[PDB]
Formats: sequence, structure tokens, C-alpha cells
Amino acid sequence: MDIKIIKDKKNPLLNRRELDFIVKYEGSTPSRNDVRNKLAAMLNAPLELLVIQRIKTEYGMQESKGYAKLYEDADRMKQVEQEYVLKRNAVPGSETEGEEA
Repeated sequence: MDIKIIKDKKNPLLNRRELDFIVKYEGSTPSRNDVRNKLAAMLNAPLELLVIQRIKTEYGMQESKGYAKLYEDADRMKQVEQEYVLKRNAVPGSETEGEEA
């Protein structure tokens, strides 16, 4: 298929990279893996570090778009994805301190 690098956003905070592009083809739709390998090859970056948010195929437009996430390290990708693993949904404890003697 054909890929077009729309824009490349940087994020040193999360340690990732928001890259946008458009996938074009003439027949059977491409596989996220195919696109990934393509991008990884395009950005000469690692696949493991390269991730795809979600591809969206148009209607009889022979074109699919999908945002990818390029990371500098996997260690980060883990911790980053480990941030949404610590969420609450209930009142916390309380508070109290003091002694004597």
C-alpha cells in the first residue's frame, strides 16, 4: 500500500510520538502490521516501539487512516501504559496523627 506522513508530533513527557498519516491502496485493505512495518521502515524505527491507536477505513474510498505512536523506548511505553492502571472510584481513607508520653 501507500503511506503519507501527515505530521509528526513530539512528546517528551510521555516519551512517545504522535505521527499521523494516510494509508492508500487498490484492493484488499492493508493490515495494521503491514502499515506498522511500513512506517517502522519509513521512520526506520522499531515496531515494538511503534504502536497503532486505531485505523479507520472510509466508504468506497480506498483509503484508511490510523494514528501511530512512536516511542524511544519500551520501558517507557510500559510505564506510560501503566499510568492508566492506577485509577480509583471511591472515597479515600481519612486522617489522624498524634501520640503522648
